[PDB]
Amino acid sequence: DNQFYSVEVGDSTFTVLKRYQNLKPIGSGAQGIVCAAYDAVLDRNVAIKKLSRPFQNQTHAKRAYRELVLMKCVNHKNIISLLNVFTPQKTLEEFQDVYLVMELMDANLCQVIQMELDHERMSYLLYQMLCGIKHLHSAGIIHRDLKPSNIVVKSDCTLKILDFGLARTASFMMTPYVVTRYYRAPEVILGMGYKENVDIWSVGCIMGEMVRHKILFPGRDYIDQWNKVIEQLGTPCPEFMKKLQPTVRNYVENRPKYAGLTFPKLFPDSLFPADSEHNKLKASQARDLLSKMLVIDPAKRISVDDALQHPYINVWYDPAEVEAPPPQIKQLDEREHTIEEWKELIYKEVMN
Ligand SMILES: CCCCCCn1c(=S)[nH]c2c1c(=O)[nH]c(=O)n2C
Repeated sequence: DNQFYSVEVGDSTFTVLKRYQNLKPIGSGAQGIVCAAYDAVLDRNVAIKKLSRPFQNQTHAKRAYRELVLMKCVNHKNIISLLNVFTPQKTLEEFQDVYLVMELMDANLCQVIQMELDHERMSYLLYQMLCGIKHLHSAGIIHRDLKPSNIVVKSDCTLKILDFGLARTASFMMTPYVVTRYYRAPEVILGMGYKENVDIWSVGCIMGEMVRHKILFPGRDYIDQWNKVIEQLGTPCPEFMKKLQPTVRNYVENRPKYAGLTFPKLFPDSLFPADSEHNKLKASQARDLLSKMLVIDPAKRISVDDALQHPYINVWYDPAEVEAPPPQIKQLDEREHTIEEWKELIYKEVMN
């Protein structure tokens, strides 16, 4: 009668509490493998993520720890919530793996992106991304890495963000897995200091992908990515370069120039539901919002608050969803530690 049992998924051994049944692999993420399971105590399905030796390096260890603390203390319909945490190992020395148990949704945004959504749905998804982001922002968490693979949806269009983004500071990782850059803001690509609206860029990139069914700026590296950006939106006016460091500013002011394209050209009428008057008016509103989110210079880019006040989005506005009490966060939450120290930190958190 041990409280745990073991089953194979690919080359993984999941060792989980006996309550969780019928493990099925649904994903091979970044820090871990993810499984769907039935939880016999709660009487519902759930997602279970195995973190392997998350203390292996500092990037894994910071993400895991940040994940743990933030997920324990954020409670919001639009950020995935933690049902349960555990390790099968019994002491600090045998300690190896962390399992997070979370509510199970039906799909991620990547699958949604390959379908044609009506405006009521697309706008609802977007409204919900903005709510979740606003909530993070109100606890001083700026995400910096929204991407459709860390967003998930249910069949009834409810949506939740999976992760809490980048760690403020940051670095190297021995991996076969390459990290996705396509939704990262100009200020992050050019390392120039960011604010809250850094997450609006990512949103606009996702909305733009939703409409076009094609990653907007699919670069192999940050160089390529910046080219794909200026090709379309055009070279940022002088005022924005003035804000860059002369070292990178040099590089930027030295690319081929682009007048760059107009929003009707970037996102043509054909891409939108536009047969009834409702839909023509919505399309117009959709394109208006994109043109304010996909703005290179964050001084000119729309904010989360304004984008929630936007016509396309405003319809769903609920002050319960939008002005929810901020999470209370641990303080040094951009800290440096040896691997032995990270193991301690994480273990203590898994055990409370
Ligand atoms: C048979 C249902 C497939 C739904 C997959 C959605 N999904 C993905 S993908 N990853 C996660 C989820 C999820 O719902 N909850 C989570 O905690 N994570 C990590």
